[PDB]
Amino acid sequence: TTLTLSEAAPLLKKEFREGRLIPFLGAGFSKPLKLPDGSQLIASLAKTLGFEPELFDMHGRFEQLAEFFAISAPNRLQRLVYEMSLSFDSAEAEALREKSPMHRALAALDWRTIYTTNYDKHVEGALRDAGKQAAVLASFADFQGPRARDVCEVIKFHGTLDQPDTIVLTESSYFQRMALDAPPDQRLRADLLANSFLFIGYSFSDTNIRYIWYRMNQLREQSQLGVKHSQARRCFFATHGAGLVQPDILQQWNIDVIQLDPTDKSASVARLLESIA
Amino acid sequence: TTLTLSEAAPLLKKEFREGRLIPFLGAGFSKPLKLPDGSQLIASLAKTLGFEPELFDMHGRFEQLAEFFAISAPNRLQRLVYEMSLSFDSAEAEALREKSPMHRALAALDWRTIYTTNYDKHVEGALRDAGKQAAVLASFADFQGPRARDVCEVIKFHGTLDQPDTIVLTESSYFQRMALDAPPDQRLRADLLANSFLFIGYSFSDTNIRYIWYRMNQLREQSQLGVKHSQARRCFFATHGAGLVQPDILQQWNIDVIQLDPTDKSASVARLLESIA
Amino acid sequence: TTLTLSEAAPLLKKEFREGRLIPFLGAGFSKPLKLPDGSQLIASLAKTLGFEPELFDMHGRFEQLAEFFAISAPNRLQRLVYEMSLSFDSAEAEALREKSPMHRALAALDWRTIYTTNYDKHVEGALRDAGKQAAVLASFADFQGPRARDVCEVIKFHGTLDQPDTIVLTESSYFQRMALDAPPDQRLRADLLANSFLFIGYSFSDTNIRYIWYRMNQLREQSQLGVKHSQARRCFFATHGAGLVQPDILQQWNIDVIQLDPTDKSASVARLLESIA
Amino acid sequence: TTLTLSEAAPLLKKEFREGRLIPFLGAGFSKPLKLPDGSQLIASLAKTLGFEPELFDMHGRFEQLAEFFAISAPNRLQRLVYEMSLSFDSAEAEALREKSPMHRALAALDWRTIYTTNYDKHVEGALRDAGKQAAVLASFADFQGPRARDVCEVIKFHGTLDQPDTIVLTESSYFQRMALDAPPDQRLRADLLANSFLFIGYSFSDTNIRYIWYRMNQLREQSQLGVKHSQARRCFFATHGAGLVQPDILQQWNIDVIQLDPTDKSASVARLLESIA
Amino acid sequence: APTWFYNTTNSEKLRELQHVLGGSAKLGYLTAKVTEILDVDLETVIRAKAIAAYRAVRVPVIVEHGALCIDALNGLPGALVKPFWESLDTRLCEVIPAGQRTARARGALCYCDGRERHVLIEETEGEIAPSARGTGGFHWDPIFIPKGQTRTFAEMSLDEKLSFSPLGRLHTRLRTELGL
Amino acid sequence: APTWFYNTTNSEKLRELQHVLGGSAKLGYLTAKVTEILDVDLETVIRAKAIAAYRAVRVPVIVEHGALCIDALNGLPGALVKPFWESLDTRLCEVIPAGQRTARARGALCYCDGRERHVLIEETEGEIAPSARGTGGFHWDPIFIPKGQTRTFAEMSLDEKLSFSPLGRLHTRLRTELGL
Ligand SMILES: O=c1nc[nH]c2c1ncn2[C@H]1C[C@H](O)[C@@H](COP(=O)(O)OP(=O)(O)OP(=O)(O)O)O1
Ligand SMILES: O=c1nc[nH]c2c1ncn2[C@H]1C[C@H](O)[C@@H](COP(=O)(O)OP(=O)(O)OP(=O)(O)O)O1
Ligand SMILES: [Zn+2]
Ligand SMILES: [Zn+2]
Repeated sequence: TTLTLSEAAPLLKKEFREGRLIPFLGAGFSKPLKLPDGSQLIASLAKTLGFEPELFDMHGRFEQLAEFFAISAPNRLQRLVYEMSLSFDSAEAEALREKSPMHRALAALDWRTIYTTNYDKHVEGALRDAGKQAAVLASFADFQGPRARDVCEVIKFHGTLDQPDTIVLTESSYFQRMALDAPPDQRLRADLLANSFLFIGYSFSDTNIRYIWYRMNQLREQSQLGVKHSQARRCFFATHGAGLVQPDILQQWNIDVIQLDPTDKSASVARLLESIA
Repeated sequence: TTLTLSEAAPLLKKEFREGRLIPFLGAGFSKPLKLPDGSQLIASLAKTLGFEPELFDMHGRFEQLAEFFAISAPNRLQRLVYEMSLSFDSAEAEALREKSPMHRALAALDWRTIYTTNYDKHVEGALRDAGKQAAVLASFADFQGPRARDVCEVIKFHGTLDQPDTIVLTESSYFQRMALDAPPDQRLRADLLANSFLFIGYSFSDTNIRYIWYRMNQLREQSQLGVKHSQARRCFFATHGAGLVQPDILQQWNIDVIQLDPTDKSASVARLLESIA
Repeated sequence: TTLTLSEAAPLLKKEFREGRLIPFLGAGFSKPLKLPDGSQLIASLAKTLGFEPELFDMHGRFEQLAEFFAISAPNRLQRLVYEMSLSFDSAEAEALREKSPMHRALAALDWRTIYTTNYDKHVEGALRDAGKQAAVLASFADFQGPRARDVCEVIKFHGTLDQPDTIVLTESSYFQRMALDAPPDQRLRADLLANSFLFIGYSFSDTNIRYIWYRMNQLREQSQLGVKHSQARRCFFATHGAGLVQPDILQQWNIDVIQLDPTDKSASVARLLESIA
Repeated sequence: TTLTLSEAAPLLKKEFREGRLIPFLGAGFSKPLKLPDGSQLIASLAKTLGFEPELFDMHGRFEQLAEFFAISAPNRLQRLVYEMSLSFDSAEAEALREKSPMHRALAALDWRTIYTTNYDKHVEGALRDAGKQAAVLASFADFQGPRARDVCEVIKFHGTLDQPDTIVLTESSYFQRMALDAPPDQRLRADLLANSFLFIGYSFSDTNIRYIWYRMNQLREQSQLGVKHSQARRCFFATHGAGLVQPDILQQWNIDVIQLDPTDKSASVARLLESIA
Repeated sequence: APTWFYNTTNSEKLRELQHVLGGSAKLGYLTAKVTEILDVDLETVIRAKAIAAYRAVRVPVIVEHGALCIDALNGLPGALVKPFWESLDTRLCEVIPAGQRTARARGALCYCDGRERHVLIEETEGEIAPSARGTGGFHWDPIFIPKGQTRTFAEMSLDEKLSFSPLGRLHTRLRTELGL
Repeated sequence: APTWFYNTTNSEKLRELQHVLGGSAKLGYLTAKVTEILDVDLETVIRAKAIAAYRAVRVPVIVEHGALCIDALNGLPGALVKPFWESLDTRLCEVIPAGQRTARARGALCYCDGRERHVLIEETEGEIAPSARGTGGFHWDPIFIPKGQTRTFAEMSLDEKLSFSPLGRLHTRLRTELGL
């Protein structure tokens, strides 16, 4: 009911040599850089507001606690972006990034499009470390700006720290992305029409990501394809610790789960990215 | 920062005598009828699937555990509606409903529209107990069907048990309502343009209810009203146990919180509905 | 010309100990549970439509009056199934079912297949009361679903209330079953090739049941068996009040009539089921 | 909800001048010839069997009482056909047939196909009275026999008295026609694909006629025509005394009811057949 | 073509209802024979007479049944008036004691459209005559004298009888409720 | 198991027929309620009562209906005796003139096996009492005095009443024709 690493490796080679495999990188991909995930941010927002971090967690979800933070005082969200810039893109996080085996194995492949939902320059920065060049696309001005001819386009799906208007963190910013009208939303839905995705270090907790894969099946089911042909183009979900409910929800959306070895999280991902080559 | 019962009582009389107050009733309004809330359903779905009810709860949210239930076997959702109809609309739940002080105090007022998100005939059934007559509107055929002239229209916002296609319980049914295209969605957004609402026994956990009040502020903020005039038409949220984060999120959406006495939940609601008269 | 109870008792023991006797249960088998038969449903459909129950009865047959009900308004049949579910499978009908002597005498025998044409869980529910376990088979997904190894299969021939698409009540649903292509139709015609049936509480008024026993004689007469051998495998029809015409029609179809004592209908059936043991 | 005579008259002229209108004549069309209908036959079968005619009627339907008659003694059905021939086709029924205004108005039109379900030579005999010539088609040998070039084909749908093997009267003969394999069945289903029918003196009580119009809608609904185009080709049902249920059942099957004046049954039919000319 | 049909086998009731409701083009006439149930209550018999006449003619039908409840006979005949005038013709004036001759002439229409039965009842106080007098009218009209009047239904013309009889108030109620 | 079923809702008729035909093991008892037609002729009502009771119980059934034809009322009530004793209880002794008190107590059994209806009729001459006397029995037994006897049916015991009543001759005719 779940692919292993050796089973999923010839399936990922076929989609990569055809140029139809696109990585989707989450907050767990920057975990070996000693960065906060979605839980250590809330522990830092609770310290500023005067909450204990265990009491602040039980008043709402991740989107709702950041919405409460941003309206506590004026200019409270601007300060957070400044603080995150200092801690996510610091020089000691740069130094952990050249010697990271996941970021080396990611940049060794010749991708054309990479999607990320984290606010750090460590996915395009991994491509600059390997001598390659990348193109960060986050806002409308980036898509219409000049690029080079054949350069890997890194789509910052949730925003970048050097453009603080593009960061979606609060609940009102997730509701603004439910219209699927932002330039990262329109680019994602067109790439999903034709490409397989590889989710690495990401857990489907964002209700706007799950809503995009929902509405691709409304195109898939209305097109009245067979049992054989509607199940042909799959997406892949590499996860150490998926539960018992979530892999069966995603089978509806043509998403297969690749079970990685949970003893060493960083080496299991790196062996997956080296098996694509 | 929070209205009491005596403070909110003249504010609710003014909107009621103008005919611009509409109740919005949740799952906590049927709690004195000994019915399950959103947690005792999941305890019953876990027993059918072979889970322990505490282990089944930590694999996903309420929408996602019901999505996992409905795809476990064919015709698994149809059976749930049949079982729910035996336990929610049973004869002993009818007998607890005439002697309930909340349902008597609700039907004593001369409403014109009532919205509910629960699957039971105990809100329109409370109106039949007081000699009044109601009109259940759940699907497209109900809105175009014949009614009488001046009859309280009960809008089953999430569906009714006698029309099992209208029940939104699983995650895919909540995503289908994100388009705001269903007949209860279109009727709600037009009533929200002109009326104050009174949330009784409901907690804002549905991401499609919160998205409707989100997009009413996008009309409110784009209309460029003043500080005084954009804050004039309020909605009211009667809750015994609102936390510390959620009342400040809803102040953005012109929703005021009415703190009820948590020692006796049923008598606190009944004194609120009697103060409107 | 008609078997008595003591005459038919050694004939039913022989077919039961060979495992070739199958009960066929009708609407009169749920009459001691205070449930409607085919006449009190029409009295309830006439009240909804605004007819007097004696005037509504003289405009058509049972199949045709339910066809007129289902097309009077949209979602009018779905409501009927919901109402029947709450009335037929209520808790007070459960409590009358453990102390019913017919349902105790039915479950005391070790059957392998039971056919019913009524929409209630009181035939498989009688088997659960005796500690035995049953398997309800009504739709195509039930036949291909998983069962246990040696469990009495209860074939809901006309449908079940927890699967409202399987209920055949209207005239168009009886005409859809004339093709003999439904999964309860195909299972019945194969069991009729090899087994004796015992009709209890059922009167041959359904023109699709009579058409199945018609076409078994077209196999019987074309096979050119003798007078002795074509009359060997009989079926049994226990009835308190069969007329003067119907027992001679069914002699054509190898159906013998067992005359039960009409003074007490429930005790006469219970003595028949205890004589098989 | 029901056409009158003047409303239905231009609708019948259009289908007749295109050659796409076919009469369907029942037992009420031979009622002015002083012949038995379906109730006076059963009164005559009860006299032979020794029943009182009111007691014999309450033991079964019309098909089932004739099945009981035919198996009471050997050669009992052959005698009935002989008796019916002497009574239905007698010389005094011939003399009432030239002066009948319905049979004159029927033969004045230049039909090409006429269907009847009655066992008498008074529909083709009406055509011989007007100087026209007819061709009775009842069995397989009649369809392959020689006819003339342009002669009205009278399809005896239930059989003729001069071919006693073709008469369907008993219940076993109606069940043999449920396969829709007889030569009158195959000719009817192909004419129903392309022609409007006019039911005169017939009441839909035969479950094989109703099953043919049922399965024409299964072709009509599966072809996925619009609301406008699936309702274009209608059939017409002239009846003095249709109830309240049966006209709404037949609206499903594109059958419109023409209400005739019930004070004089013979003159109301004759004015309908003269309005087609 | 008519939409309502007044069913009676009594040709004297037919010329009364055609005297007032005759010009209505929405009313037809049928002559089917039905069998009444055995009960003295007028409401029970006329309601079971319409269900038995709709079963015969299968169109929206209007039936009519009467009553001649008498105080000296404790309400007898009631709706059993049809076999009394057959048995006791003018001896019915003699079986009732002189001094307590008071009686009620009741009459009921019931129209059935195939789904509902609606009963219209009117009623006339009166007293049984000491002997039968008068030639006009029909069954039991020479024996009934209305209250205030000295004459019988038989002594009065058809315009004058319908200004006292229950049918003269049932014309307007049947015309209004059916739109005749 | 029985093969014939005697249908009555009157529990006083039940203990009479079980007093004589009670030991017959071929006779059962049912209590279905039927509605009689409106006719004074006993033969017509009992024949339409068996077809209406076979339709209810669907077994070979035996029904019973009576008559109390009176000379002073020209045969009234006849088979209309059920609503007279409801209306006129003991005033029925007073509405009949003294001097012509003669009457006939008729009674009829009709058994229907589902194909044929056979009517057995017996009859007892008598005269209506000047006033109701006696406590035993049931409906109209305190008012009827048989011919030759001075006492009523109410004054006599059940063995003595059935030596005069029509049912005492209908036991033997029903037992012989049915083999009870
Ligand atoms: O207003 C009335 N003025 C004078 N006589 C009346 C009246 N109304 C009823 N009568 C007589 C007629 C019949 O002798 C008996 C009613 O019995 P009734 O069943 O209605 O007469 P019926 O069977 O002959 O005709 P129908 O088929 O309309 O019931 O009392
Ligand atoms: O021999 C009799 N000795 C004394 N009284 C009798 C007798 N026979 C009938 N009666 C009384 C009973 C009832 O008051 C009426 C007949 O009416 P009747 O319809 O037969 O009585 P019922 O409806 O209560 O019972 P059942 O269902 O058997 O008809 O005269
Ligand atoms: Zn009459
Ligand atoms: Zn009776």
